Amino acid sequence: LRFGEMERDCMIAHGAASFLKERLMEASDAFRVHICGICGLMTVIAKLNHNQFECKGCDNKIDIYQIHIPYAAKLLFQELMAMNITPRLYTDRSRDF
Amino acid sequence: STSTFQTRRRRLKKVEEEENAATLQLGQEFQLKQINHQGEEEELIALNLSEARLVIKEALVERRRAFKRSQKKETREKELESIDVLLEQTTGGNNKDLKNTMQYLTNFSRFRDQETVGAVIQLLKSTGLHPFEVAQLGSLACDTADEAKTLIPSLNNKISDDELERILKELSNLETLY
Amino acid sequence: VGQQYSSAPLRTVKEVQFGLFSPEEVRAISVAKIRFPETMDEQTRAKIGGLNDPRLGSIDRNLKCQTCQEGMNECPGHFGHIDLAKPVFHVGFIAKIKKVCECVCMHCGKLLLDEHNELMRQALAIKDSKKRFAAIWTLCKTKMVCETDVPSEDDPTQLVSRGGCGNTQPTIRKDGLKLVGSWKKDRATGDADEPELRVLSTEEILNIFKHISVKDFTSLGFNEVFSRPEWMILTCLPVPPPPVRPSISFNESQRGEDDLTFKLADILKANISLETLEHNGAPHHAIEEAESLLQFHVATYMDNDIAGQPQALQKSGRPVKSIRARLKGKEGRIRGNLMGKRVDFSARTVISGDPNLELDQVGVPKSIAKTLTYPEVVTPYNIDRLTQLVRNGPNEHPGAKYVIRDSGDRIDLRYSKRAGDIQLQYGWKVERHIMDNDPVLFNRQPSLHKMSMMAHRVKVIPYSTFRLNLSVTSPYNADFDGDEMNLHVPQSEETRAELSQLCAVPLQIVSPQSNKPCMGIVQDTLCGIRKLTLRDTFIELDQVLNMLYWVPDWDGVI
Amino acid sequence: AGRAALYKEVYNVIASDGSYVNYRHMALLVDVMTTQGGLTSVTRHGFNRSNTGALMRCSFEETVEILFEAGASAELDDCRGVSENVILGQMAPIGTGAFDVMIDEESLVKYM
Amino acid sequence: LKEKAIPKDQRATTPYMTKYERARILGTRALQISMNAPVFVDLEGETDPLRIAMKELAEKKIPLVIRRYLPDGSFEDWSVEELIVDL
Amino acid sequence: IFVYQNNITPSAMKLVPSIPPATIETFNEAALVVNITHHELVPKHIRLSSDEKRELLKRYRLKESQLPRIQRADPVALYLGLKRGEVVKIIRKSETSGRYASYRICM
Amino acid sequence: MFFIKDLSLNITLHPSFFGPRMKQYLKTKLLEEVEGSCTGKFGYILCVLDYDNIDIQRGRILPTDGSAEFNVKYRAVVFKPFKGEVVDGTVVSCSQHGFEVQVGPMKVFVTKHLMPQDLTFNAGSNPPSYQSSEDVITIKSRIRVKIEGCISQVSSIHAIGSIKEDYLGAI
Amino acid sequence: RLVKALEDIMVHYDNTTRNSLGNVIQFIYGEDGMDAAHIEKQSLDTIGGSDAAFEKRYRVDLLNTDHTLDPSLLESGSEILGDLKLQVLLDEEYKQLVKDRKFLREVFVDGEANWPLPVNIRRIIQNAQQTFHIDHTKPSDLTIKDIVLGVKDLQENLLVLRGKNEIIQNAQRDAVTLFCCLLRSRLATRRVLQEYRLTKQAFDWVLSNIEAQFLRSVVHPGEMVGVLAAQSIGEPATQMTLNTVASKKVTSGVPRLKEILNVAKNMKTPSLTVY
DNA sequence: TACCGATAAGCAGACGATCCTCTCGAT
DNA sequence: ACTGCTTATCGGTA
RNA sequence: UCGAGAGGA
Ligand SMILES: [Mg+2]
Ligand SMILES: [Mg+2]
Ligand SMILES: [Zn+2]
Ligand SMILES: [Zn+2]
Ligand SMILES: [Zn+2]
Repeated sequence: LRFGEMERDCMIAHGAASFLKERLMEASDAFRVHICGICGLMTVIAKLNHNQFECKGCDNKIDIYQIHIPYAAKLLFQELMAMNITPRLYTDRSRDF
Repeated sequence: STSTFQTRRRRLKKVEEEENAATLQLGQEFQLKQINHQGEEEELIALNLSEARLVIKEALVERRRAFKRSQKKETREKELESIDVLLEQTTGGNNKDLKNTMQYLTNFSRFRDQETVGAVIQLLKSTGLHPFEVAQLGSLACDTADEAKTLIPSLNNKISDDELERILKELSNLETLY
Repeated sequence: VGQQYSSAPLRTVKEVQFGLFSPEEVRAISVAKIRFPETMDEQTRAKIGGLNDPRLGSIDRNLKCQTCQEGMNECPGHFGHIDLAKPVFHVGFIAKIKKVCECVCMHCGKLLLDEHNELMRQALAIKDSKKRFAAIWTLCKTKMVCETDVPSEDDPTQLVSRGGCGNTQPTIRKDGLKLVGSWKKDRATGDADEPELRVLSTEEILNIFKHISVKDFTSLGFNEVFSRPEWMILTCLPVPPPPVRPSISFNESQRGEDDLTFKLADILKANISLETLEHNGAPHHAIEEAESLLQFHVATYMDNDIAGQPQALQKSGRPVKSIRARLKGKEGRIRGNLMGKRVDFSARTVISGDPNLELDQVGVPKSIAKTLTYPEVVTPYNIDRLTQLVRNGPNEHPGAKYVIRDSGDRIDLRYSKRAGDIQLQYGWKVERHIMDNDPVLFNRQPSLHKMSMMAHRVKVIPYSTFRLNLSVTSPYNADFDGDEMNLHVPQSEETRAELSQLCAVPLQIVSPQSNKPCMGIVQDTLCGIRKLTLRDTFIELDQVLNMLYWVPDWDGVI
Repeated sequence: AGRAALYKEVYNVIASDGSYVNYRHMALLVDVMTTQGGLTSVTRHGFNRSNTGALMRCSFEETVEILFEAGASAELDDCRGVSENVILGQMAPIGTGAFDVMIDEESLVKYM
Repeated sequence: LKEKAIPKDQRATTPYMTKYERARILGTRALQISMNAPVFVDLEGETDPLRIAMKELAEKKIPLVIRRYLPDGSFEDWSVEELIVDL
Repeated sequence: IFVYQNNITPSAMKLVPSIPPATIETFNEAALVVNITHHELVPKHIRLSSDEKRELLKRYRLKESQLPRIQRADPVALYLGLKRGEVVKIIRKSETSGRYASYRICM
Repeated sequence: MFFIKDLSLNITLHPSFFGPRMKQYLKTKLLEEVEGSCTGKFGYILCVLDYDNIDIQRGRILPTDGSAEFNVKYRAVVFKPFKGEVVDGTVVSCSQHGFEVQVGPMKVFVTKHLMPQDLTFNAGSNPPSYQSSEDVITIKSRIRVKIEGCISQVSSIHAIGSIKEDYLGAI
Repeated sequence: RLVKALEDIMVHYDNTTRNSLGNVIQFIYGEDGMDAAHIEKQSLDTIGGSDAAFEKRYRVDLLNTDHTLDPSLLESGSEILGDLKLQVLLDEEYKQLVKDRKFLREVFVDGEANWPLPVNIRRIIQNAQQTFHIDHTKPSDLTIKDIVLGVKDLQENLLVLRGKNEIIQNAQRDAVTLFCCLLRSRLATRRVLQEYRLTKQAFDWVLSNIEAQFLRSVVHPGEMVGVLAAQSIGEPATQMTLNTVASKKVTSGVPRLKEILNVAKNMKTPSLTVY
């Protein structure tokens, strides 16, 4: 059953952040991807058995992190990548604000 | 997954810097003037083979004191065997690297007794040289000024040939007995 | 999780940086050559090392994927690269490219207006991004020719040098996918009085854009490392792996490829024509007649519903899906998959009213309670409960469908040889059926305000229908005239608490919208309270005691 | 005086049929529309053309258009908004998520 | 920038526990108790972890601290004991 | 301050930005006939000095931009003749609070 | 060479270990992983200095799961070698190709061409030897080597050092 | 459009209404900082009525034979008569009450007294009369210094913003104003004894109960507010039957909202009002 | 007369209740 | 379904 | 699964 926009908006209003996160992830999409700390792109070749985690073009096997994002967001970022747009997923703070 | 201490800034790919060499072109982490857990700008802590030996021994002796606190509620060859026992108490047998390190450190230590090493560090960490050069001079036994300048090429013009010999001759007197 | 443990650390995404792909990095990032435009078969079977799985995203049942294997559900796919025979513009940055062309002057690649102009200094004053460029465009738009010497009143009378070659920049317009320039000159020399017309190819534009100074990026709202104006012209295009454009399983032996798979092949087809046309005997106006087509394919691939004139049909005489149209607003990726999505642990049925139900209570039909599950972790507080439940299986009322071990394994009690057994160790998860007093979210569309989405206490009742208290009719604005309603079962102890501590029906009694309450006594209850509350009627002892007994919290005093 | 007139006009419609919506609600919207300098339209080119993060504005009308301008003008979404967190499938800093909760060793031993 | 925060002295935030704090503290403690965490309050034959989580708040034996973030990034660390439960 | 009766030619408005720090302003007869500030709806606008402004941004933990904004050509802004950076404290009758203090920085 | 590095480590802890003996368990979990571990970035993490006063501060209990993310600020001894660093260790392995020298936890290999021409290998000797005159390199024999190059490899740094230069060779 | 415009908007831990970015929309939510549900439409007795009845019901004059409190109301009613020290405080009381009348009339021009405010004082005194079973026969245990000081001491503890500096302290005083204006209206020394008849026990309880209900009435940092508002205005918009003497034909209903939100160079009915 | 802003005469790119349920036809 | 944004003719400034 | 058409509070 679809938990649309109106459904999301209502849950925001309530303030129930964990339920809204659970319904959008655990109850649906939810995908684990390894991203390059250097770039921010899903260009990491994640070998779980051999541990050859290195991202081709970056040479690093160290600055790599796993992330929990909706599979549709993964597909969104890849669709943007396929359109010469870079949605560099950065795990580090750099502007304070 | 222990990558920390001196982190940032990484702005896309980067050149990688330069190859790690004895021209004091040390790792992008081992800067002459680094940071601290408190926050202050602390100078690089480089230990010689004599310092490092009495540093791990100190930490491990003080480790067993604290490890047995929770349980409630000095001769050449004899140093080898005593440390071997301590390593089995304080740490698990899995840490084979520390066992290889301690065995090496105690057999290659230029200064055994704490008292002498204190004076070695007061003599070296005053010369106005890079901490790595100090850690190398106190580790490697040198008779000639040229011997030191060849083994530690970071020196050359950094120190006077005659003045370096004064230090090298002083170390020979400071030398412990095995 | 995307299944299985990883020695890599999990971290929250703090910020997302945007930019443009450098054709240099796309070539580095790539794992595929993409020489062949054929999808499946060697030609034999299992997809050739050209288009689809050369060293990227796997296909049906095989894990393969660039030695890393992992399998479909874990394989995020791995981008490839297609080297474009001749550089081409990116649909999105068409007007932007034209506006930068009208800004920075050609033949030298330097700004039309410099710091010497008082208005340029006033324009460069804002440290914005696009609003700075808005002023930079309008100023550089006119003043047609490039300069060398310009200041006369900040310096005595003589003008001092600041720029390069003073060539005339032309007026640029859009002839569909391409842009053309109109040079002036004509002052008592050549072309009488009519202007000179030239076709401005990407190759020309790209060279001028490559010679654009580092400080000319920052003035025009461009990045030194993320958005270089050159990257607006594609020289190398990234090829998305199969999770983006899935092949689909059409029986044992067939195909059924994605629209994007056919479109990428259509680009390769047009690229391979030019690949040979440029190499072999070049017939001048024959390369352009196929270059404008490669420009067209690479354009409709990203945006098919393009401005006024062009249109692409896939055959049959119906168009092709574009990446822009794929993630376009209103039930398309952004609005249809991310801001709202279909969810597991949910139910829907026709709703009915009840006087014997509690305000915050909900009537759940058995055929819903038996179908929906809550993962209850094994602790000393339950065990015997969860054990008795496991024994009831997926058919009895308390029951349970699956049992999760210490390791990642589901025990489907419907099947399983150990179904009757199971010792039930601690920390294990038990996917038990919804029981009474279980806090569950209830909702009625359109969900217009804070409520109409309230946490309800479960009461498992017979008959396939959602039972509700009549007094909570108003927040949902729902009559029982064939009205259907949704339900959502929380899977965590935290998310189920987030409902019982904030979203509870009794908690949401007073409306913060109007400052008054949102629930009241309606219909029979309201009609009857008038007929009851009056001096006229009194109730005798026989009916008076039943009246008193019906009140659940009665003091027992007559 | 423009916001005072805006509120009067906004309220007068709520007052026109079926009273009423609490001051705070309209006073919020009115202040949103005016605490910008002038009047801010509740449209695709009104409020949506703001200083806000790319992913937040892309979720309302101008999508691929905003995503392209985000890449072209090298925008950096701060990930402080509701919409960006929903897209990232992370706990939004809304109500329950507006703070972090830790465990204290000093406290833990104290209670035993 | 360089290690912010506000001391446990001089704090402009409400001494009372926000309804969102209660919901999170109760929810998380219940989740932890559900995930076999050691219980600090003397159990009264409670089978439900949220009933226990609520009991944990009554005696104020929860070892949880709330990092209330200010819009500028600076934070005030409030221990569940300090926070008064009116609501 | 300079008061005109009809129209100042844009050329007589070109030498106006010259001569700092002297602030020269233009006002039409018809614009000044009736006082705009005296109107029922318009609240009290109070200018704040560099000493006053710095205290507001420090205590309210604001970073200049985050503060609500006021137009430079605004009738009340030209009435107090303030420049970019100057903040005004707006005191208005509140039908819920009694009175509410607002803040607006000039553009 | 042996450096003192005051680096940290993030450790995620399960809610079942939220008992009074947590600090002791978290301090142990730090030694369990970090102590003995070797990385290209920092080198061989030999010994975590001072068991007392290890900063544990506060561990944020994660969003949807009850686990706590504790950042463990510590200080330890590291063995990170360099290409040009002169180190004297003990020969362990010896064959026709060359000999491996155990310098601390790291093994440094010396090729037949990286040592003097006027040396040569002697197979007809137990243990295998490298003779010349009165200088013989066997199963023990302490030597001084100049690291010509460094190799990262897994969680164990290795090196290809030389002994054919002035003031080097056997010691 | 409303809900998307006000997503980011939320009440912060510094009692301010900001958004995602961090820009201030409101310095105090709804200018008073009260959780909309804890509010009831209460009538201000100071603004409404004649100047004669206002002086009659609120003015206490110990230096008068007819305008003083009868010793049947106060325990120390005869020994309070003609006191210079105590009448100074009762002059101080009435001078703030006369300022309240002038200030309230400035805000609420049309004269309307019934305004939505927190803490139902109307019920809190009703509750006290039953909770303590107070009789009209016997006089109060309270003194003038107990009432007037106790009311002003309560006003100090009615916190919205926690301060230290001039701005937050003035923001706190501004945030209350209207509420403590009603508090002076209802807890006036004369009204306390003439109408309510409260003892020292019941009065000290009511002061604590008002304090408690007020601190409960404050906004919770985390309240969505924006989404709440957006849904709260968009919700009645759905049930707008009539889409437009007053004039004959103006623009109201759903199509007016179109104009107000679009912003808005449309004619339709641009009819202005001249006084 | 070399310039400089006026008010038109034109064109364009993206939108418009939330959920739900069913049936028929390929090129 | 709305009010907008991008561009041809034209009086007057010095 | 795509596209049309139908149907509901
Ligand atoms: Mg941004
Ligand atoms: Mg209906
Ligand atoms: Zn990378
Ligand atoms: Zn893969
Ligand atoms: Zn030029």
